[PDB]
Amino acid sequence: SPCDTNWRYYGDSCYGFFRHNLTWEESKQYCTDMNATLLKIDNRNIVEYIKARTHLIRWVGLSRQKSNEVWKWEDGSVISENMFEFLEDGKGNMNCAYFHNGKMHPTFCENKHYLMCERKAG
Repeated sequence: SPCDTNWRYYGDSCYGFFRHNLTWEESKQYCTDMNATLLKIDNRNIVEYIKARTHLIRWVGLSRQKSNEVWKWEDGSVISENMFEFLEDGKGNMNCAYFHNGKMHPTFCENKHYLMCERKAG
């Protein structure tokens, strides 16, 4: 495969799963330290791939800059309309999302969870 050891190739991306129990911001930093980014999930096929590759709660790259604002990926794009089916209930001041077993869940950014990162395949 085109991805380094501890990374997995799917579509056009390399995905890494890291059992570091960190806040969302700490997880962002962890990915940055590996020249990577928190995951973007932009279709059902990637939802299915990720849940087939991990069954622990892990942060993804979906967040809002402030309470009650729109949900965006790290690349600054708002979550696609098709992807709302995969975003579960939350409160207005839950501003970061994790992924677990096929669903994204809003929660408090200061909570600790494992993470995953993404790099473009080359």
